[PDB]
Amino acid sequence: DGVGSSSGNWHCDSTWLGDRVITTSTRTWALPTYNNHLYKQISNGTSGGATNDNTYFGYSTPWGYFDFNRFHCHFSPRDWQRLINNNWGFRPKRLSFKLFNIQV
Amino acid sequence: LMGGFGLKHPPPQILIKNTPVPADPRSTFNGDKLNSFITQYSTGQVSVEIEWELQKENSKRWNPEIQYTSNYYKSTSVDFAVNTEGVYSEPRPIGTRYLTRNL
Repeated sequence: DGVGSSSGNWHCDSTWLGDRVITTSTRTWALPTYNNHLYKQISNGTSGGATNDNTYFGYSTPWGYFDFNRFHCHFSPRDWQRLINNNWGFRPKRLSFKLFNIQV
Repeated sequence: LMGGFGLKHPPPQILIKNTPVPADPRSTFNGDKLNSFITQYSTGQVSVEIEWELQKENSKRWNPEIQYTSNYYKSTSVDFAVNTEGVYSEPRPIGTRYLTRNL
């Protein structure tokens, strides 16, 4: 696996087998540099126009994170229709995650 | 042409009849056929069971389909149920064609 070979393939599909369904999604992402590689103290307080309810103290990092935690990530509108018209319930079982074809 | 499955050998037709029971005849022989019978009728139960083969839909369409559904709004009676008098009715004809396929 060098610079001239791809490290993965595009998988977007859904498979309905009996009592289970498997969804798979592929997307393209872009990751910037955040903060200029720095950790930074952040805060908000009542000294400004902020009311006491909105105050906070924390940190922003130079890191990104992945979020797949919405349903439209995993279901097409037609797949969601098959689910809700035919079934009394559903729950998640297991997941797989891949990150591939990286270029800097 | 009314729609359906054409069959060279369709399900066979089933014939049923009450057997005639003669009323008391004369005590001296006559050769004419007997025209006098006891009045009868019969009742019972009938069962029929059909196995159907299904063709599953396999489609990459992104957007949702058209479906047959029941009306959401309030109503004086339920569709496909009995009324106050005990009469069962069918409100509308229902066809078979909702899902789509490429031509």
